[PDB]
Amino acid sequence: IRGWIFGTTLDSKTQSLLIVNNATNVVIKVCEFQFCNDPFLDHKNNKSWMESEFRVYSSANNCTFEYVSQPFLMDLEGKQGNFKNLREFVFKNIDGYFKIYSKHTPILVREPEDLPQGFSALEPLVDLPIGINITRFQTLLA
Amino acid sequence: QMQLVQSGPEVKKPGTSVKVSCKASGFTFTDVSSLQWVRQARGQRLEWIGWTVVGTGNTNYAPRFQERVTITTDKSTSTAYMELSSLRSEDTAVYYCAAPFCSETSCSDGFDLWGQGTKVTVS
Amino acid sequence: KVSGNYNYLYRLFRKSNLKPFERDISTEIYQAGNKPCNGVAGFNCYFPL
Amino acid sequence: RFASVYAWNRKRISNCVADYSVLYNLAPFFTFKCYGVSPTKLNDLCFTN
Amino acid sequence: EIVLTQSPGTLSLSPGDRATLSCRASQSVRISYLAWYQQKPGQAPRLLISGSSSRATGIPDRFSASGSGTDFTLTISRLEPEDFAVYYCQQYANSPWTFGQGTKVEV
Ligand SMILES: *[C@@H]1O[C@H](CO)[C@@H](O[C@@H]2O[C@H](CO)[C@@H](O)[C@H](O)[C@H]2NC(C)=O)[C@H](O)[C@H]1NC(C)=O
Ligand SMILES: *[C@@H]1O[C@H](CO)[C@@H](O)[C@H](O)[C@H]1NC(C)=O
Ligand SMILES: *[C@@H]1O[C@H](CO)[C@@H](O)[C@H](O)[C@H]1NC(C)=O
Repeated sequence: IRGWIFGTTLDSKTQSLLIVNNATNVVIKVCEFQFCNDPFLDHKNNKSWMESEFRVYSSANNCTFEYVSQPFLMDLEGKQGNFKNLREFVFKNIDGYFKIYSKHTPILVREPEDLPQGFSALEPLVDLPIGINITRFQTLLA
Repeated sequence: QMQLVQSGPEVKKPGTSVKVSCKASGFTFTDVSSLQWVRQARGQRLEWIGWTVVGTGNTNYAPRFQERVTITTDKSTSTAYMELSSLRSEDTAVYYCAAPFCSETSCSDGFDLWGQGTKVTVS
Repeated sequence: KVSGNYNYLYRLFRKSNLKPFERDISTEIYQAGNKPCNGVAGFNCYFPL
Repeated sequence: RFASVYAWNRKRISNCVADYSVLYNLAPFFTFKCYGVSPTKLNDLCFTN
Repeated sequence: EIVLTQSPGTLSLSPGDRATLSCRASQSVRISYLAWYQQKPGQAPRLLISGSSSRATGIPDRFSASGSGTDFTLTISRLEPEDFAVYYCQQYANSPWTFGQGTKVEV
């Protein structure tokens, strides 16, 4: 899973959003840019990571907010087996504000489904003044 | 009831100006209602003149009446005016304004309200 | 201006009221009747600005 | 120039010292009234954003 | 500029039967932007059928509209003596609107 990109009506003429984390970064950014139907990011060379066609922004009309924040805890390389990392998010949309709460847990040694038991609490992460309703946002998978 | 009323017949000399207006009783034009104007002669067919949108204010005119007739709408009294100049002998006919009822949400795709028209003659 | 400034716009028709702080513009064609307006405008199909 | 009504722009103010003395003394302010605060008590408060 | 032609020019059928009239255009046509009107002598015309399925206030079930292509038709199940009037076809979709020419129905 990659990061936050979402716009309203798919017409290249609407003030979309970009909470983008490509390599080691996050830049919060609110501006008008074109979104394709399926702008893909990484599908290249069977199973090796390359930023191919990653760009999803072409034309600017009005940029409002830009800010810097570090990316969420990610690791290197990908393979099948040894399910260890457990990343939990809760997304909420209230009164023109997008709120994300996040939590990360290591050494979750539980292979066959069965979300582990126990108790953990999610600290708040960021608050965004998006200004739109959401039945439509997306964080694409590589 | 909710209905549209029209003015009375009149006789006007040629080469002059004519004003026509039709009223609405118990009925408001809000922002979506539109209306058209038609003319009927004696023993003839019906010819369409123009229709305007109350909200946007866009107006449409027949090509042969591009300068002859001017159509305007009024929100305060929710009505429609026409101004014409230099009327001829063929203008002696009955004028009607037709609109569909519409209340800020949606409305029928046909003109069901109608007036009784003004009989305008030139002598 | 004497000639009239026409670069300020505001919406006229909308199906539903907007909740507080909703901003993202949209310029589609608002239909009035039950007939589905598509693309260009006409009878019961009006530009909303 | 200000943006149109249907496309209002919201700007974020942060990391600064807010002086409302410059704002209050402008002559043509024919509408200035507040709800959760009072106009004369904005010079000794701190806001999150 | 689209021209609407109605047929037949006149209709002479006894009351108590089914009647049929047609109107055709030249340019492209749309199913629900064509309407049929009737005009009593001395009275302003009133809406009868539009959209081939919609009806005005108090329209009896006898009225029916048929056709999907350029040619459209009006069918009347059961005629009554004062139904005799002139019928007009009106179009919306195309360039500045034009009416028909009128068809007189009689005994
Ligand atoms: C979700 O929110 C958007 C943004 O407010 C809504 O977009 C508005 O929709 C109305 C009707 O479609 C338009 O006339 C407005 O112009 C749009 N807003 C702006 C600022 O232009 C959208 O309709 C909402 N969706 C739902 C299902 O409620
Ligand atoms: C993150 O964004 C910055 C801003 O342009 C850019 O310089 C940097 O290369 C980006 N990170 C990656 C891994 O591309
Ligand atoms: C990797 O992708 C590039 C272009 O996307 C292609 O030229 C190259 O042949 C690919 N290599 C493999 C091993 O698939």
